Amino acid sequence: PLMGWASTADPLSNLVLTFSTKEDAIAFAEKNGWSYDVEERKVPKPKSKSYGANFSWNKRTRVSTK
Amino acid sequence: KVDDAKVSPPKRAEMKTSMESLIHHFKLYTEGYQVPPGATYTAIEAPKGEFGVY
Amino acid sequence: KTSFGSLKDEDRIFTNLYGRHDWRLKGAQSRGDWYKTKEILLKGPDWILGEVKTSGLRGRGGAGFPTGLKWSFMNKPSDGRPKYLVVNADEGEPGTCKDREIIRHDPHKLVEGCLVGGRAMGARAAYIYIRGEFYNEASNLQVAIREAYEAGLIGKNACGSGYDFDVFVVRGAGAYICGEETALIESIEGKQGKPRLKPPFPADVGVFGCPTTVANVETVAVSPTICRRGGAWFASFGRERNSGTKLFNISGHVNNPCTVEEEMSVPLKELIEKHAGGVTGGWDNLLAVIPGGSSTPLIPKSVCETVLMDFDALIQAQTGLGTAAVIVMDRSTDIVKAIARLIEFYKHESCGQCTPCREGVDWMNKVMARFVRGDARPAEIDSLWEISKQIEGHTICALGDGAAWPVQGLIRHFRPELEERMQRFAQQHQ
Amino acid sequence: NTTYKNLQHHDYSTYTFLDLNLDLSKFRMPQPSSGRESPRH
Amino acid sequence: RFRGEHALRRYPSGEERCIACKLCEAVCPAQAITIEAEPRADGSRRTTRYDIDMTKCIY
Amino acid sequence: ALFVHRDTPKNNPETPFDFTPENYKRIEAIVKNYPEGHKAAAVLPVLDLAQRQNGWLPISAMNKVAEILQVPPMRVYEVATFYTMYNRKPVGKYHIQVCTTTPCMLRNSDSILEAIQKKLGIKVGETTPDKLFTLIEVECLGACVNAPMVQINDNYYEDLTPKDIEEIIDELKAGKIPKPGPRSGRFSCEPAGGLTSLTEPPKGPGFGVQAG
Amino acid sequence: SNLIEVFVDGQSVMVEPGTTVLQACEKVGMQIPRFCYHERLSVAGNCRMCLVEIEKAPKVVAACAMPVMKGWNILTNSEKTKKAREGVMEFLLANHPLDCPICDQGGECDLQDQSMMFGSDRSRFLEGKRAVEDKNIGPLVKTIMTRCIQCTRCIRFASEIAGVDDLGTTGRGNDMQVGTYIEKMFMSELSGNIIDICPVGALTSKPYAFTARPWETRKTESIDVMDAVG
Ligand SMILES: Cc1cc2nc3c(=O)[nH]c(=O)nc-3n(C[C@H](O)[C@H](O)[C@H](O)COP(=O)(O)O)c2cc1C
Ligand code: SF4
Ligand code: SF4
Ligand code: SF4
Ligand code: SF4
Ligand code: FES
Ligand code: FES
Repeated sequence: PLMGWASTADPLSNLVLTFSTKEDAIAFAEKNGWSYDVEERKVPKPKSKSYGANFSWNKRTRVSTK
Repeated sequence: KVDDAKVSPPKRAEMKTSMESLIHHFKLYTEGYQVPPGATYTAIEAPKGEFGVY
Repeated sequence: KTSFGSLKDEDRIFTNLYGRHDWRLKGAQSRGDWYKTKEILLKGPDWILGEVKTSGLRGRGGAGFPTGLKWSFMNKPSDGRPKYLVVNADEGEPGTCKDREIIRHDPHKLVEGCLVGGRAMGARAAYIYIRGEFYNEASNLQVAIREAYEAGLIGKNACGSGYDFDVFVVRGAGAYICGEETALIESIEGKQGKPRLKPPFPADVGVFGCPTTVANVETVAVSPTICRRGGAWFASFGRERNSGTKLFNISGHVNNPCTVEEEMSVPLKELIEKHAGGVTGGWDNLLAVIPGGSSTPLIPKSVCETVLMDFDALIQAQTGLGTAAVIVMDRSTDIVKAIARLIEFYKHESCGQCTPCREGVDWMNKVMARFVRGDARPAEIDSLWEISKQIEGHTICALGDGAAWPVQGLIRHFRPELEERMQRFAQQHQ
Repeated sequence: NTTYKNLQHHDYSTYTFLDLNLDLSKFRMPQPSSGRESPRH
Repeated sequence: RFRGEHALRRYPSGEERCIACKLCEAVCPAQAITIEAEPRADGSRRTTRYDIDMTKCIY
Repeated sequence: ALFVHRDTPKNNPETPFDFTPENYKRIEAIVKNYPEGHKAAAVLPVLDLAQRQNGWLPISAMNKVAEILQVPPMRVYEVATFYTMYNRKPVGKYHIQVCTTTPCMLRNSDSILEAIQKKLGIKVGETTPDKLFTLIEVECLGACVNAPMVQINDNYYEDLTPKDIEEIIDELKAGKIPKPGPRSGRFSCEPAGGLTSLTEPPKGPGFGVQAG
Repeated sequence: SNLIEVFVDGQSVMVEPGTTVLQACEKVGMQIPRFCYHERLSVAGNCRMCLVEIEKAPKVVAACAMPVMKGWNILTNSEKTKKAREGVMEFLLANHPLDCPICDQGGECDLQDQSMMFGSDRSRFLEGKRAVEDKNIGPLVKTIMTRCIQCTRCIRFASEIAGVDDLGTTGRGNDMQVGTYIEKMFMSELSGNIIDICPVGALTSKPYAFTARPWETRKTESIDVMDAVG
């Protein structure tokens, strides 16, 4: 109420712990006591694209611009 | 300074007219240059003694 | 083997250079067209490909890819997708008039050759792309197509046998890039003229997705003559890799600048003076010689007095042979100014697919401006050398490469005029 | 032959290219279609 | 080249020299800079709040 | 050269613009050449018809071509802004293209540029305070083997000199048009020495061939 | 049974037929730097960044649109691969204006990150630096078209997902203005999704425009509303 800042009563608000595997993450979280929510890893899906398919003859995949 | 602009920031003339030096200035002061992994130690002679840093 | 080769009469592949006896299919029959072509067609396209590789046709337009390998890639077994033949007829490399003469005085041998190429590889229709600068010559081509149709001998069921073959004509809209190998293909497609990527070849995916190919007009013109004439009669004029006749033209600085057919090799001094008037001011007046046109490095005086006019010879001279502007230029013109105007041309006509040709021709245009005004340092001329090493081959097409090469030739040969120009600018400002 | 066998080019009017394309439209094999009539149908 | 008052500058007969490009708060090693930025009715990007904590400022 | 439209009426659709039914039959011949399934390939010949009908194309012409070929207009705007033969600025009857790059400028095009400039009056690239003299210098056209060249509406002029400049411009003022071909004799692209080309009447199909 | 052998600097891996060099290089972890390729769209090649020296070839070729013959070896860390990356990154920053303070992609540029990690340091090209004046595309999307690197990603996005066909290339050479020719305020669905497509600071959010720069703001998982898909 004097400067327009965001104070907090949260010492733990600026923790982050970058790990390398989900197993050690869950093991450390269960080791140190508190609860935890696991979201699963999502890779980009591999696709099938080609420039010749962008220059189709009777397929509708057509670049239409260039 | 060193002539390796990806570690030391360039000076003002090339900074105000470059492109690579402005980019290096910008990201070098925002992020900080990346440092390869590993553990080093060194020590020099402070007037007290072995000023070591690990 | 010939002693460097020259023109012997009636060994001209095509007569009627200009304004001769008539302009008609009857005149084509008198000059040697529509003669015994059905017996050539009904023997099998493998024999036509054997005849062409017997002649050993070097590909024209200043590329180097031989016609036999290309049309042997064109022997794919026919699927549900048809095959197309595209006759390219633009004239880049400013200084050209290569096939302007051919399409202005003899379209009939072009009709013969596109029929031969349509039979020889399984093609079905031929689109002929004329430059947009050529409305009157295009209408002459339309009159010739009307005459060939009105004979009732092409179109549907050609030569009396059950073989239809249609030919169309698409105009240009004015470009250098529409002459190239694949921007042609997409300019026919109605999209704006932009080259594709090369490892999908035009012989696999082409005009909308069909196995097509693109032939130069000189290849179309020479193609029925090799079919109707003997094997390797064409190949006896010059060396073994390159073989036959070519249009060597001086469009530029000589007295009576003009065009001559010759064989594959020629002594250059006989070529310049003993056929086309004389050099403006004598042989020792010219500063240098550019062969090829505009996608070729220069050749100075002490190199042009001795070097013969072969493709392998200009590979040995680190250049590339093209057509019709195998010209000299005088000391009275500044070659820096001439090459800078050529770089301005390169900026004015180039598409914007690739980043490096775009920005490299941008820097080279502004830097050649700063060289004509002379406001730089020698580190700048070596920087122009470094960027001309950077650009070359890192693009899609060869317009970036053909913008790299004149800068290369100017730096390899004419350093001292640049140094004196910059020294005179230092004397001017100081 | 040292006589200009052309001037057959000289009479060319500004419509003749489209005139020749107009008149030579017959014996046209059907320019093969592909699925839809257009990229957007 | 003494380091004192933390003053601002402005253009010759012109507006505020700052853009609010947040570099000073990105580098401020005690985070004493506090920038909240908004553009005004003109269109050039500017600020709302540019605060220096004189306690945290190590100079 | 101001590649955004910015209407300025005498533009600003709808400008009233329509063709001739004979030209509609030309349109049907044009989209009857190209195969079914790829109607969008005839954009450049239809737009060429629009230019040859009305000397420069307005934006309502591009809307018309888009509605005829049932395409979105943006491809028509791309093809209009991409090429060289289509001048979106209004021009006059005759159009002057002074071509000068590599043999043309190096064979002294600047005399022709000075002659055109101090004969016509208006500067290079600009237009004239009448019709029929829209002057631009241009890059290469192909017809290189002679003096630096002039293109007027589907016609060429080679082997120039400033008295020929005066003659051709005064006769386009009068309306009588000279030949597309070369000048100074040499009735085609000729070796203009002692006729170093072929002289004999060629035999053709008569002499020795093989497998024919 | 439908496999292709490539060596990524010696490390063998198998490639499905028809795919690209780039998907296999991203399969082994090597992110070849890219500007025009993006996996939600078709494959252009106009940014030229993905050049890589593939062996027994004097010419260095693109990796977003290369068919994969059997038995490659792909040299990513060679000499002239780095030289081509230095050259291309030096070409991009020539006609790009000094707007990295007043840009809105300071923390989230692509020229900045890839020109640190791949480019040169001492610039060149002393004079020049043309500029293209902006347009008015829509009051929801703030648009500066001097920073457009002409990469042809928004155009492919329009013509292949939006289907609206209002953005196009105009001109030749250096002068390629990308946009709508006719002073039309481009308003359609998913026009808010073009500010995430544009890799450089040329198409930013209009209402967000100048409130923060993205290192201060922390990122948090949540689920969408107002649509039943989330
Ligand atoms: C930079 C460049 C410019 C070209 N200019 C022309 C041209 O003006 N006219 C033309 O017919 N072909 C032109 N081409 C294409 C070549 O002539 C090419 O060789 C042709 O497609 C096939 O010729 P060839 O089969 O006889 O080798 C050009 C190609 C390139 C790379
Ligand atoms: S090198 Fe230049 S002109 Fe050639 S395809 Fe690439 S962008 Fe187009
Ligand atoms: S935000 Fe900070 S670094 Fe940026 S202009 Fe303002 S005072 Fe300078
Ligand atoms: S506006 Fe952005 S996405 Fe579109 S071409 Fe330009 S840089 Fe690429
Ligand atoms: S997009 Fe351009 S102006 Fe913006 S941060 Fe990146 S390099 Fe700077
Ligand atoms: S340069 Fe003038 S016509 Fe080719
Ligand atoms: S990513 Fe392959 S060229 Fe843009």
